[PDB]
Amino acid sequence: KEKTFEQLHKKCLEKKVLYVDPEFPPDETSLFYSQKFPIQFVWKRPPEICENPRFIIDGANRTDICQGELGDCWFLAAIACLTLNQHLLFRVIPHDQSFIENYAGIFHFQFWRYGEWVDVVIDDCLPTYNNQLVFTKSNHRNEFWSALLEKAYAKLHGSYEALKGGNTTEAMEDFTGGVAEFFEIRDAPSDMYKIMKKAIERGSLMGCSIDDGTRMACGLVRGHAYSVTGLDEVPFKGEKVKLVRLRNPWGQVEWNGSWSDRWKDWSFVDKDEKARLQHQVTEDGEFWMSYEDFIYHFTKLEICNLT
Ligand SMILES: [Ca+2]
Ligand SMILES: [Ca+2]
Repeated sequence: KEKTFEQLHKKCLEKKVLYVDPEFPPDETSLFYSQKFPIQFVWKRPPEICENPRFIIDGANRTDICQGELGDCWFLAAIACLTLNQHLLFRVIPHDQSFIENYAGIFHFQFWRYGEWVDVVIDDCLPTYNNQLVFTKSNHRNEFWSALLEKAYAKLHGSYEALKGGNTTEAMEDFTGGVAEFFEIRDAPSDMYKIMKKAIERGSLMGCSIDDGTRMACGLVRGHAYSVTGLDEVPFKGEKVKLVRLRNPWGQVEWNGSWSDRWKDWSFVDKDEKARLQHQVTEDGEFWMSYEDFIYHFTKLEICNLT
């Protein structure tokens, strides 16, 4: 108890044993405090789940974040935003971690808490059912960085259940130590597109949501956070059209209106722009929409400005 990551790992390696966390053990206490999850979960380490597990494959990026049967929409919308700033990402995720080298069933991450970087140590046991992850997972079957990161943040809040509610800005600050700002869309001035654009390039993280006071006909989900991942202008039919790119951390459901993946007027654009906008018909959870529709549908915009 109360020992550093550094030592603890070395200890486990020399005793040739896999770490088990005393303070956040693989049982029902770490899962919930009040309400029980109905299906009985099995705890399993990633080597027990698949043949060749890996920490990170071909970069830690936003496609590695897919929500499970947990309602931590806010947290993921922030991790996804964070992968848009790689150098910032490596402060949170120590990069020298592996399943093929010096593996001792122990991993660790860093969060910004009360004005300082703090380290979190965890065992690699993860909740599963039918030998597959129940909570956040990567879209690549062998990636476990995101599943582990979630677990660490769950420990920080005492349980997985404790994540069920929250605001994205809380996670953004926990990853950056920056200062959060909110805009209510109507009270946002006319130059908001420009404000968003300045924020993105500065490397600041941006989330948004549609107030709760597919889910909607139009492909959007209410009271569920989205990551803002791009802003651009395209010349279309002789006029320049302002666009906004968003990502649903569900990675499964997107906007079906104008500028969506399967929109037919994509035909009136040149390869360059399309290539530049990385346009792809992929049910990845990411999509473009017009600035006008964005402002029309969304009600809250949050920015965490870097410190
Ligand atoms: Ca990846
Ligand atoms: Ca897509």
